[PDB]
Amino acid sequence: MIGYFAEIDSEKINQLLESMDNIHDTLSGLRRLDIDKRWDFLHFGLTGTSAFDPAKNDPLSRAVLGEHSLEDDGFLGLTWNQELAATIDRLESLDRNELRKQFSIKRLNEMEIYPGVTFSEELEGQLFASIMLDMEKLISAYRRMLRQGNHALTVIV
Repeated sequence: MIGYFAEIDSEKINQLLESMDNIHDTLSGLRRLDIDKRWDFLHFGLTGTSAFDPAKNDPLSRAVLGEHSLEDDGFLGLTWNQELAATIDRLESLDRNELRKQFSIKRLNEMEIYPGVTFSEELEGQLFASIMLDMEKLISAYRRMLRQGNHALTVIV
């Protein structure tokens, strides 16, 4: 289960919605930020929960999974161009020190965040830093999509 955030324009998303088995073909031609199997680390780092069990009405969960859950055999989420500015502002507003304070490698190991492997507790700082790097890559992707008039698709499958 790899995760990526794709950029889709209006004509293509409407075409997609007018029609997620073989989603990797309809999206095959779209630009994407691919974060391999680190998508749940990212979800956890921003929300304290797994994407497999998010808190109800969690805007930060939606910041990663998308404003709209089109599917959930792998997630497919959508965030309209009209919704990206808010998502971007939400992520840029986060206090990094705050996120770090909340991040616990012990909680991550216990909650069995995907892929479900344990980490030495000595890697807490490094893992967190790695997550912040993915968050920064996502922010840059969203900003590009917003500025170009496109929409975002979170694909996890």
